[PDB]
Amino acid sequence: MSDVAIVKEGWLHKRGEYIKTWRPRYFLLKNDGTFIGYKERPQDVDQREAPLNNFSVAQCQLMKTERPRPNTFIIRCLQWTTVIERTFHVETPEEREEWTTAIQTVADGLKKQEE
Ligand SMILES: O=P(O)(O)Oc1ccc(OP(=O)(O)O)c(OP(=O)(O)O)c1OP(=O)(O)O
Ligand code: NA
Repeated sequence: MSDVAIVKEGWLHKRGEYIKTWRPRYFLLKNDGTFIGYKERPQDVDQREAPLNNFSVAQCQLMKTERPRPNTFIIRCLQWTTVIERTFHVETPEEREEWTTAIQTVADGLKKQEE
């Protein structure tokens, strides 16, 4: 049960892929590697069951950049059978570190869970 527990949550900007833009999103990282985003913080169970974005951070790559926006981090991960890169930015390097440290820790936990 605590496998589906929330490890970290908060606001961040998700980068456009083919369009230059930053979309505001509220993301929750769960202990089973699920990383889900919403346009606003989910108020209830129903709002939680309808995420706009949903990635798995198992075995991901975590990169940190300052261009074009400072405090940006990139995640290279597997969406089913396709490797994808998603880009996010937060307000401070302190929060970026909280996010990349939380993500890596979860990935390491899933691996060690192959126990
Ligand atoms: O695969 P995801 O990261 O879950 O979703 C994407 C992916 C690509 C999008 O196209 P783009 O507008 O960013 O070029 C894209 O933008 P779009 O579908 O909303 O036009 C995505 O949806 P979202 O960022 O608005 O939630
Ligand atoms: Na689009």
